[PDB]
Amino acid sequence: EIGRTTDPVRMYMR
Amino acid sequence: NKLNRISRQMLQEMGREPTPEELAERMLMPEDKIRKVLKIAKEPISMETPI
Amino acid sequence: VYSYTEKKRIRKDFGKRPQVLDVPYLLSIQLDSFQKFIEQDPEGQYGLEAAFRSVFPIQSYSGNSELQYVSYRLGEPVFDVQECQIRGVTYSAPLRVKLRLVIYEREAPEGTVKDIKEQEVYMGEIPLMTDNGTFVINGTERVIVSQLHRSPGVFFDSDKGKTHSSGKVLYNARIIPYRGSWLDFEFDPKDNLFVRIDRRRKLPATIILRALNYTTEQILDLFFEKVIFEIRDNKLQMELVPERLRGETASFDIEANGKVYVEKGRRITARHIRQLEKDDVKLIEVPVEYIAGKVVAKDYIDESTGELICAANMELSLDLLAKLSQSGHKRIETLFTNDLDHGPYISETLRVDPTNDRLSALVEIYRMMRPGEPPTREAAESLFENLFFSEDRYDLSAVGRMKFNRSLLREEIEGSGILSKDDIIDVMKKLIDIRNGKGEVDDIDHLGNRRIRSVGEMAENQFRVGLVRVERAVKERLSLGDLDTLMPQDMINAKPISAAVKEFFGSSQLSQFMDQNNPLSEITHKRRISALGPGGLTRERAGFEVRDVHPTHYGRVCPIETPEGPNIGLINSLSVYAQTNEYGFLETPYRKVTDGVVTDEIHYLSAIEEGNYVIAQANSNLDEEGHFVEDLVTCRSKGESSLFSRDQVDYMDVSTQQVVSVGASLIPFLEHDDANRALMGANMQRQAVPTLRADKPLVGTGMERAVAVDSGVTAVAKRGGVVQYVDASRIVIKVNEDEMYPGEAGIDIYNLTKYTRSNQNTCINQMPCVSLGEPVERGDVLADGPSTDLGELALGQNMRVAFMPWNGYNFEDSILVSERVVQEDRFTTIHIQELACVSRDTKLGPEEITADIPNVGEAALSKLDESGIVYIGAEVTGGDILVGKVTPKGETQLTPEEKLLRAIFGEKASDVKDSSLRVPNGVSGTVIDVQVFTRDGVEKDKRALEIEEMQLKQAKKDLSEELQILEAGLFSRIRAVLVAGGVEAEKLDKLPRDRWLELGLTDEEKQNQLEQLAEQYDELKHEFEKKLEAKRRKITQGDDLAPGVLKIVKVYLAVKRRIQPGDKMAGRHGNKGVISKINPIEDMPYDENGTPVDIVLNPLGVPSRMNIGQILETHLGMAAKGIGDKINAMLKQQQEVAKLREFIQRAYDLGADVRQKVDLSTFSDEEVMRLAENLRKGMPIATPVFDGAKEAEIKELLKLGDLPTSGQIRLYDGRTGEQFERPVTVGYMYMLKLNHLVDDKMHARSTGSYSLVTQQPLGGKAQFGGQRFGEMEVWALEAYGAAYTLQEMLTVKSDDVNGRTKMYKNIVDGNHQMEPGMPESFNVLLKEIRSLGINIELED
Repeated sequence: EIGRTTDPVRMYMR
Repeated sequence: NKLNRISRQMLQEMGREPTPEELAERMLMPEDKIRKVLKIAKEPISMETPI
Repeated sequence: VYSYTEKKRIRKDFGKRPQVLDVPYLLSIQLDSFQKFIEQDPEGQYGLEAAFRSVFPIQSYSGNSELQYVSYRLGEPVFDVQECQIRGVTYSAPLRVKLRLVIYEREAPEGTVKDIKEQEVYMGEIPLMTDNGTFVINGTERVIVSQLHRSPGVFFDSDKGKTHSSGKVLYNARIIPYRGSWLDFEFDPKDNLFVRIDRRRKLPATIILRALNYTTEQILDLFFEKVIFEIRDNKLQMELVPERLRGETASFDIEANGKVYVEKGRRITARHIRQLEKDDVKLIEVPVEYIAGKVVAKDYIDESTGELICAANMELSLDLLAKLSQSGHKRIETLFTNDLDHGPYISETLRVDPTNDRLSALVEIYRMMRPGEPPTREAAESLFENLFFSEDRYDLSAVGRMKFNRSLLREEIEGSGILSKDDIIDVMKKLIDIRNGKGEVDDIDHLGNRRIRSVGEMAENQFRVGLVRVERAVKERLSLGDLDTLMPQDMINAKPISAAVKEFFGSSQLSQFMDQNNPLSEITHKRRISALGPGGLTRERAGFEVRDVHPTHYGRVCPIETPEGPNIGLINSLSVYAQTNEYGFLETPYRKVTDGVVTDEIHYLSAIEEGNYVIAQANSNLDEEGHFVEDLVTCRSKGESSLFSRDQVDYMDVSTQQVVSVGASLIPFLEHDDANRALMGANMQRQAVPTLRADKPLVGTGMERAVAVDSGVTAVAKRGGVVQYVDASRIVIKVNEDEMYPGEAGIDIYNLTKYTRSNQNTCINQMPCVSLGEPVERGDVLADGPSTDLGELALGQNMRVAFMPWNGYNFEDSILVSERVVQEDRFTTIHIQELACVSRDTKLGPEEITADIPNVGEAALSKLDESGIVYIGAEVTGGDILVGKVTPKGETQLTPEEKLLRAIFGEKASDVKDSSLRVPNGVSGTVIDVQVFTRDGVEKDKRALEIEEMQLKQAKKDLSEELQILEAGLFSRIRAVLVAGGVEAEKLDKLPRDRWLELGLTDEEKQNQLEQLAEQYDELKHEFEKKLEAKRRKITQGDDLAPGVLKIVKVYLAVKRRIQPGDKMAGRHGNKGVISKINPIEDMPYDENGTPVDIVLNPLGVPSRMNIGQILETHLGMAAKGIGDKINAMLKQQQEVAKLREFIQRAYDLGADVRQKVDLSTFSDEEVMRLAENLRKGMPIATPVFDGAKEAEIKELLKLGDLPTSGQIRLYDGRTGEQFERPVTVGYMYMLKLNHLVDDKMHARSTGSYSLVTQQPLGGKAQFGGQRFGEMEVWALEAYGAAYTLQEMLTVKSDDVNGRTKMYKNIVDGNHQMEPGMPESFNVLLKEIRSLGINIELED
C-alpha cells in the first residue's frame, strides 16, 4: 500500500 | 447555538421564520440582547468570490 | 369572420399557403413543466409525489420504527406577486407534508404496530410560478431557462481514426445514468477490451466479468462459438459448418467422403460454400497441424490422476494434443476466431487479465477505485455492489432505460433503473459487433440523443436532494436510543430542503435575471434552450460539433437565432411549433399524407421517427383537394433531400414558419437576407427600448399579435361583454348573460399597471385601447403593454428613409437623422431608476434622516420636507439632495493651521457627517414615488405616517369601490331577474334595494337564483370586511429588514431620454448604426412636394452584406404609405362612404391568388369609417416568413397608389435646391432604438477612489473608475518611442502614491513635471515573493 495515495487522512486510517 | 435551535423549533410550530420579539419571550432575555446576537458578523466573504 | 378587435385595423396578408395548424401558446414549455411539478398525482410519477415516494418510508436500523408519508399540500402564499415585488421577498407557498410515525412490536417481521401518530410537518417553502412563467425570488422576476443535455443510456462513440499514428478507430461504449457512475468500455490499439469507471485508470474488461461471478469457461461460452473436434481413431476429424469457411484459404485439399472440393492454395469461394451446402457436409478430415494455434474452450483434466492437461483459453499444440489423446478425452471444444468477422478480443483480454478469481477481481477494482488502503473482502464486495447495482446510489431513468433498450434492439421499453449482468454483457457484445464490422457508431449531436430538462424536473431533482439530506438525519435520530413518544416533527429540519430549493432558484446558472425591455425579449427568454449549466458542457471545453447546426434541427431548434460570441450554438432557441415529448425529446408537427391526398390530421414526430419517413415540403402546391399538383415533389428522406414521386411521400410540413423561432419569424423578407445578417437582426430585435408611443409595423409578418397576446404585457378579456367604465387605470366589463355563472354577479375588473420599472430600468405602462360602451368578446385585448399597438407588437417607429450618401455623415454605418424625428418625440423613452438610502446602526450611534444637514445652504434643502425626504413630483437634477442623512463621527484631530483658523473665526466643528443620498451626476428626472421601510422598533417619522395614511386610504377606497361595482352589478342582475317570472314594472324602486334579494316567487329555481344572488351579496360584504382588515394589518405592520439597518428610503426617478448623436439605432435586417447628426428640416433632401426624408442611410452597406430584405421592405413600406395617403386624402375631403368602400376593397383585393378574403360589403358603414381612420397613416401589410410577397405584387401595390414602380423618385437638395443627378430609393423602413444609449456609455475620470491592496483606480463608471491601459497598449507605446508617456501611464497616473499627489499639485501650480518613483504594485510583488522562502531584493 506504501505508497499509492497522498490523502493524509487515508494514511492515518491505514 | 441555543438561539439556533430555539428559532428552528418555532419554525415547525408556527409555519414561518420567527421574529426577534418572539424569541425574547421564548429565550427569556431582552430583545436588545437578541438583536446583538443576531448582529454578530458571520464568516467574512472571500475577496476572490466571483461577483 | 373578423373579431371586433381586428375589424379596427385589418392587416393585408400577402401569404398564399393556407394555414392548417395555428401557432400554439408560446410559453407552454415553462407552464406545463412546473404544472407537472406541483400537482397532486395519484400515481407517483411527476413532481413532489415522486420524490416523497422515492425517499419515504424511512426505516431505522431494524429498530421497529418507521416514518412514512401520507400526503402533502401547498399552502396559501403570504404575499401575492405585487406585495412581494414591493417588499423584496420571494413569492412562494408553504409546503406542509402529512407524515405518520409507526412503532412496531418486538419479535415480529411485519407484526401489528403498537402505536401510531399522524402529524402534519412543515418542510420548506417552494417558489411559485406566475401566470407568465416567471418567478419572483427576491423581488426580482427570474426565468429558469431550459437545458439541452445528453440523454441517459448507452452511446457507442468512436475515435474517427485519430489519437494514433497508424490511424486505427478505437470504438468505445459508455453507459450514462441520470444519477450514478460511468461504465465506460473501450479498445486499445492492440484490440484488447478495457473498462474504466468514473473516467479513472484503465482496467481489462474481463475483470468486471469475473466480478459478476463468471468463470473463464462461461465467458468463452458467452462471447464465442465452438468448433467441435473429435478423435475418430485417426487424423482428428472435426465437425464442419460451411459458413465457418467464408473468407478462408486452405493450403491442403478439403476433401470429404472422398470428394475433392477445394484444391491446394485455393481460396474457399462462395461457389465452394454453395457446393458444400448442397452436398450437406457436416464432418471433414483435417490435418493434425490444423490445431497448431486453436484456442481450447474449457478445462480438460486428466482422467487418471486429475491433473490439469490444458486450462481454459490456452492454444493447443502437438504435445498438448498428444497429452489429451491417450488421457481419455474424445470431444475437444475450441474457440472460433477469425480476422475479419469473428475477432478474438475477449480471449486476448483474458490473456492480459491479471486476476483469476472473483475475489481477486474485486480487490483489483477496490485498488483502482480507492488506492492506498488495505482492501477487505466485505469492503470490496460492498463497493462493487454499491457501484451500479444499488437502487440508492444508481438510477438510470425511465428515459435511460428506454434508450438503453432501444439501442440494444430489445422489445420492452420499461424495466429496472439499475444495471444487471445482462445489460453489461449486451453492451460488450454490441461493442464487439461494431468492432467486427456490423453496426454504426452514434452521433452525440443528433436530437434523438439529446434531451430537454425544464423547471419542474430540475426543481424536483433539487427537492429530492434536500429530501435525502433530511433522511440522513431522520435515520440517525430514530436509531439514537430514544423510543421516545415523540411526534413526527422533532426529527425533521426544514432548513436542508428549503436551503437546497433556495440554492437552486436563487444561485444557479440556469436561474437568470429576466430580459424585460420588450414582450419579445421576455417571450424569447422563456423559450430558450441552453447547453450549459449544471450537467452540461462549458464555454471553453466545447468543440465545433456542438456549435454546428445539425440536419435534425429542422423544425425543432432555430438555425439563425443564437448569440454571437463565446457561446454561439450553446444558447439555441426553440422553434414556433416545436413541442417536447413524453420523455423530453423535441418534436415537430407534420400532417399525414394518405394514399394520394394531404390530410389535415397532424402527427408529432421526434428526430428518430423523422428519419424513417419521407417528408414533403411546405412549398408544395395542392390542387384544392389534397393531391400534389406536380408529378414528383421535393422532400427530405434521411437527412439528405432530393425529388421523390408523389406516391412515395408520407408526411408534409405544417407551415413555412416552423423552421424558425418566434424572433426570426418577425423579420419580413427573411429569405432575401444573408444568414449572418438574419442572425444579427434577430439578436438585435430584442434590445429595442419601448418608445413614448408604439406605432405599428407598417410591413409586418402577422406574428405580431401572437407575440403580443401570448406574452403577459397586454390585458386580455377573460369573458365577453360590454365595457361599462374605462379609465387610465381600470376597465370594468359587464359580462354577457350567456357567459355568467348562475350565482355570481358577472363583472370583470381589470386593474392596469401604470409606470413601473422593469429589470432594465425601462418603463412598464398599460393604457386602455377600448372605449366606453363598446362590445368585447373573449380573447380581445383591453389594454396595451410596453411596445404594443392595438394588440400588435410594435418595437419601433417606421420613418421615411432615403438610401444615398450625404456629405459623409453616414460614412461607415452612421445614420443622419432629421430634426422632425427629435421634435415629434418619436424615439423618446422613459427610464425609471430606484435609489435607496439605508440608515444603519453604527458603533458611534445611529444615523438619522434629519433635514438639518451641516454645511449645506437653505437652497439645497428647498426640495426636502420637515422629515428630510424629497417631495413627490419634485424635478431633481444631478447633485440635488434626495434623502438627507447624517452619520455621527469621532474626533476630527485637525491640523495646526486648521485649529488656528477655527480660533480666528470661532466656528466650532460638527460632530455629524453629511452622508445624504443625492441624485447621480448627469441624470435629471422627476420623483414619482417614495417608499419608506422601518424596522419594528423605531419611531416612524411624519413622512412614513403620511405614506401609511395614503396606503390605508387607498386600500379602503379600492375595496369600497370594488364592492360598489359588484353590488351594483348584482342588484342589476336581481332587477333583470325580477322582470320575468313575477313581473314588477314600477313595484320595485319604491322599496329599498336591500329588499330586492328577499322576495318570493313560484316553486321553481328562480327563487333559488334570487337566494343564490343574496348569498353571493352577503359573501361579498363579508369578503370586503375581511380583506379590509387583512390590508390594514399588513400595511401597519413593520418590516423585516437586514440586521443592522434601521430604515430604508427608496426614491424613484423618471427620466425622459430624447434621441441624440451617439445613440444606436437599427432595423430588423441586421443593419445597425450609430446616429451621427441631427440635421435641420430645411437641410434634408426633399421630393417634388416638399416633404423631407426622415433618415438618410448609406447605400454602400447593402451590397457587401447581402441583406436585400431591407430594400424590399423600403419599397413595400412606400407602397403601404401610398395607400394610406390616398385613404387620408379621401378622408380629408369627406367625399362619401361608397368611395372609401370601393378603394379599400380594391386595396384588399391584391394580389396574385392570396388567402385572406375580406369581403368589405358585410361592414356596417360605421366600421368602414373606423377602419379608414385607422388606415390613414398607412395600410399595414403582412409578409409571412418564407411565403412573402413577390416583387410583382409590390409593383402592383405601387401602381395602385400613384407611386413609381421603380421605387425611386427624383430628390432635391435642401441646402442648394438642386436635384440629385440620379433617382434615389425613398420609402418607409421600421427603425428600432436599441438599448445602447450614449448617456450610459460616456465616462470620464481625472482622480477618484483607488483600490486597496494595489493602489490603482477601480472599474468603470459604477465606482468612477479609470480606463485599463493593458499590455497591448504598452506594446503600442513601446513601438513608438514614447518612453515618457509610458512612464507616466504606469507610475504617476496609476500606482505611485506620492507621485500622483505631487503631480496633482504640480498641475494646479502650473508646472507640468513628473517625479516618478516606483509603483506600489512592485512592492506588493516583492513582499509576496519574499513571503515564500525566496529572497528577492533590489541592489545597487
